[PDB]
Amino acid sequence: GSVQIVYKPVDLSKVTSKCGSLGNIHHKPGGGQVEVKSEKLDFKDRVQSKIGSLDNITHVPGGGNKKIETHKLTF
Amino acid sequence: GSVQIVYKPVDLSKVTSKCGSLGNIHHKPGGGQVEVKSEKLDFKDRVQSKIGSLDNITHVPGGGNKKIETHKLTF
Amino acid sequence: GSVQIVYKPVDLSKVTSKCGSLGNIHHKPGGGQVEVKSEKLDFKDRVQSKIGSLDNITHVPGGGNKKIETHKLTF
Amino acid sequence: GSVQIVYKPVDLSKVTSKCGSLGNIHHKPGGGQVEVKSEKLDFKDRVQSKIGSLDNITHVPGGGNKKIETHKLTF
Amino acid sequence: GSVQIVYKPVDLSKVTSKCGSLGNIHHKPGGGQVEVKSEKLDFKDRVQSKIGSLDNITHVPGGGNKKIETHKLTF
Amino acid sequence: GSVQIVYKPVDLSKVTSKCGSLGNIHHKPGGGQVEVKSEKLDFKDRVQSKIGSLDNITHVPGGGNKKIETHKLTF
Amino acid sequence: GSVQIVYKPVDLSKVTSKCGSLGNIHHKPGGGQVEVKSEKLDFKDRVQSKIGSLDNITHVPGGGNKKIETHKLTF
Amino acid sequence: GSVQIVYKPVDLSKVTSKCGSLGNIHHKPGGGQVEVKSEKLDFKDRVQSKIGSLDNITHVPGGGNKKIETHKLTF
Amino acid sequence: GSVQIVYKPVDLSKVTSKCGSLGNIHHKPGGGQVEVKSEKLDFKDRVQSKIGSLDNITHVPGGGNKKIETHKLTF
Amino acid sequence: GSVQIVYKPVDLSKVTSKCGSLGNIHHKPGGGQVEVKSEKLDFKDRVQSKIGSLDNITHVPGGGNKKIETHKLTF
Amino acid sequence: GSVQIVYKPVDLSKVTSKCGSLGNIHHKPGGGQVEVKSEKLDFKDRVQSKIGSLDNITHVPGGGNKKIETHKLTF
Amino acid sequence: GSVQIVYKPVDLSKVTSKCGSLGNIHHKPGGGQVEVKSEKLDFKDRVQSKIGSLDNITHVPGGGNKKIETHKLTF
Repeated sequence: GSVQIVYKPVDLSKVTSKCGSLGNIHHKPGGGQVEVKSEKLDFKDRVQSKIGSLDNITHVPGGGNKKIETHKLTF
Repeated sequence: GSVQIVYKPVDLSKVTSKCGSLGNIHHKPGGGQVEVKSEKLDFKDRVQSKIGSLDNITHVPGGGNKKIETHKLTF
Repeated sequence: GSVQIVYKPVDLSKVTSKCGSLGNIHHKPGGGQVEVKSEKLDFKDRVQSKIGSLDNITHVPGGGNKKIETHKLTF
Repeated sequence: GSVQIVYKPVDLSKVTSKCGSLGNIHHKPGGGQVEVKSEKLDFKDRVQSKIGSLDNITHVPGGGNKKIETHKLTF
Repeated sequence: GSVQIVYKPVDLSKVTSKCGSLGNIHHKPGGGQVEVKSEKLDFKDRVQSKIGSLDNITHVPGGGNKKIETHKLTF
Repeated sequence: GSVQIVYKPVDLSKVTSKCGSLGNIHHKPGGGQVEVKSEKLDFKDRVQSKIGSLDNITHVPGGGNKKIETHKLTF
Repeated sequence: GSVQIVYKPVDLSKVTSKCGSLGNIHHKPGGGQVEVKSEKLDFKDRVQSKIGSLDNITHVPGGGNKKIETHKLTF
Repeated sequence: GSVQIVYKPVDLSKVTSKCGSLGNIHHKPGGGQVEVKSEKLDFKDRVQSKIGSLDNITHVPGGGNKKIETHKLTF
Repeated sequence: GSVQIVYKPVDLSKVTSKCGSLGNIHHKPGGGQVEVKSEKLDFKDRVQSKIGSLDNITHVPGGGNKKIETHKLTF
Repeated sequence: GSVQIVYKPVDLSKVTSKCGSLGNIHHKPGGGQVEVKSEKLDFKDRVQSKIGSLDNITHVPGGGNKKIETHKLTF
Repeated sequence: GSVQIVYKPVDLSKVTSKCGSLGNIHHKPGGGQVEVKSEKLDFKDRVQSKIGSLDNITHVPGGGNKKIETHKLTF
Repeated sequence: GSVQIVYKPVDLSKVTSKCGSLGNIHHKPGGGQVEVKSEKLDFKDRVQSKIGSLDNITHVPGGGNKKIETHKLTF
C-alpha cells in the first residue's frame, strides 16, 4: 500500500547570554616533563586516544553557547 | 495497507543567562611529571581513551548554555 | 506501492551573546621536556591519536558560540 | 721559669668503601608550586637566606668518604 | 724565662674508594612554578641570598673523597 | 728570655679512587617558570645575591677528590 | 490614579551680627618641631590627607555668618 | 494617571553684619621645623593631599558672610 | 501617561556687610625649615597634591560675601 | 728692716683624655616662647647680662680639657 | 730698708686629648619666638650685654683644650 | 732703701690634640622671630652689646686649642 511520511521539526529558539565583564582570570601551571615508550598499539575504528598528554587549557569564550541537533530519517 | 506517519515536534524555547561580572578566578597546579610505558593495547570501535594524562583546564564561558536535541525516525 | 517522503526541518534560531569586556587573562606555562619512543603502532580507521603532547592552549573568542546540525535521510 | 709544650698527635687511619655498582638511580621531581609575599627584607649581618627556592639535587659520589681534622694550640 | 714549643703532628692516612661502575643515573625535573613579591630589599653586611631559584644539580664524581685539615698555633 | 717554636707537621696521606666506568648519566630538566617583583634593591657590603635563577648543572669528574690544608702560626 | 505633589517651603529669616570692633587680635606661634617616618603609602579612594603639616591659621571674618539650605524632592 | 509636581520654594532672607572696624590683626609665626621620610606613594583616586607643609595664612574678610543653597528635584 | 512638572524658586536674599575700616593687618612669618624625602609618587586620577610647601597667604577682601546656589532638575 | 720675698710655685701636671670615637648626637629644640618687659636698666660696673634670650648650644669638643691658674702677689 | 722680691713661677704642663673620630652630629632648632620691651638702658663701665637674642651655636673643636693663666705682681 | 724686683715666669707647656677624622656635622635652624623695643640707649665705657640678634653659628676647628696668659707688674 501507499506509504506517506512527513517529517517536519519546527524550531523557534534562542540561546542567549549577557555578561557585564569577563576578566582577571589566572591559570598557572609550571612547564613540565613527559615520557612515552611503546611496543604495540592496535586501534581499528573511531578510536580517539591521548597518551602521556600534559595539557594546560584556558578557555574564556565571551558567549560559548552551544546548540546541537541531529535529524535522522531511515527507510 | 496504507501507512501514514506524521512527525512534527514544535519547539518555542529560550535558554538564558545574565551575569553582572565573571572574574577574579585563580587555578594553580604545580607544572608536572608523566610517564607511560606500553606493550599491547587493542581498541576496536568508538573507544575514547586517555592514558597517563595530567590535564589542567580553566573554562569560564560568559554564557556556556547548551541546548541539545536528537530527532530520529526509523522504518 | 507509491512511497512519498517529505523532510522539511524549519528553523529560526539565534545563538547570541553580549559581553561588556574580555580582558586581564593570564596563562603561564614555562616550556618543558618531552620524549617519545616507539616500535609498532597500527591505526586503521578514523583513529585520532596524540602521544606525548605538552600542549598549552589559550582561547578567548569574543563570541565562540557554536550551532551544529546534521541532517540525514537514507533509503 | 721554663714552660715546655710538646704536642704530637700520631694518626694512622683509613676510611674505605667498596661498591659493586652505583646505578639504576632515578630522580624525577614532580614539579611544584611556590609563592612568597612580603613587605621588606632588611638583612644586616651574616644572614644566609633562600626565599622561594625550588631546587633539585642528585649526588652520587663513587666514594664520598670524608675525613676532617683540626689542630689548634693557643698560648 | 724560657718558652719551648714543639708542635709536630704526624699523619699517615688514606681515604679510599672502589666502585665497579657508576651509571644509568637519571635526573629528570618536572619543571615547576615560583613567584616572589616584595617592597624593598636592604642587605647591609655578609648577606648571602637566593630569591626565586629553580636550580637542578647532578653531581656524580668517580671518587668525591674529601680530606680537610687545619693547623693553627697562636702566641 | 728565649722563645723557641718548632713547628713540623709530617704528612703522608692519600685520597684515592677507582671507578670501572662513568656513563649513561642523563640530566634532563623539564623547564620551569619563575617571577620576582620588587621596588628597590640596596646592597651595601659583601652581599652575594641570585635573583630569578633557573640553573642546571651536570658535574661528573672522573676523580673529584679534594685534599685541603691550612697552616697558620701567629705571634 | 492621579498624583499631585506641591512643595512650597517659605522662608523669611535673618542671621544678623553687630560688633563694636573686631580687632587687636595677636596670633604669635612659638615655632615648633615635627618628624614623620613611613614605609609605603597606598591611597585608593576619596582620601583627604595631611601628613607632617605645621600649619598656622588666623581667620577673623567681620561677620562670618553662615546660612546653609537644601531642598530636595524625589519621585 | 496624571502626575503633577509643583516645586516653589520662596526665600526672603538676609545674612547681615555690621562691624565698627576690622583691624589691628597680627599673625607672627616664630618659624618652625618639619621632616618627612617615606619609600613609595601610590595614590589611585580622588586624593586631596598635603605632605610636610609649613603653611601660614591670615584671612580677614570685611564681610565673610556665606549663604549656600541647593535646589534639586529628581524624577 | 500625561505628565506636568513646574519649578519656580523665588529668591530675594541679600548678603550685606558694613565695616568702618579694614586695615592694620600684619602677617610676618619668621621663616621656617621643611624637608620631605620619598622614592616614587604614583598619582592616577583626580589627585590634588602639595609636597614640602612653605606657603604664606594673606587675604583682606573688602566684602568677601559669598552666595552659592545650584538648581537641578532631572528626568 | 730688709724684706725678702721668694715666690716660686712649680707645676708639673697633665690633664689627659683618650676617646675611641665621639658621635651620633641630635639636638632638636621644640621651638619656644619668651617675653621680657622692663623699665630702666642701669648697669654700672663689670656687669655680664642676658635678657630675654632663647639660645640653643651644641658643644662636642674632642678634648675639652681645661686648666686654669691664677698667681697673684701684693705688697 | 731694702726690699727684695723674686717672682718666678715655673710651669711644665700639658693639656692633651686623643680621639679616634668626631662625627654624625645634628642641631635642628624648631624656630622660636622672643619679645623684649624696655624704656632706658644705661650701661656705664665694662658691661657685656645681650638683649632679646635667639642665637643657635654648633661647636665641634677637634681639640678645644684650653689653658688659661694670670700672673700679677703689685707694689 | 734700694728696691729689687725680679719677675721671671718660666713656662714650657703644650696644648695638644689628635683627631683621626672630623665630619658629618649638620646645623639647620627653623627660622625664628625676635622683637626688641626701647627708648634711650646710653652706653658710656667699655660696653659690649647685642640687641635683637637672630644668629646661627657653626664652628668646627681642626684643633681649636687656646693658651691664654696675662702678665702684669705695677709699682
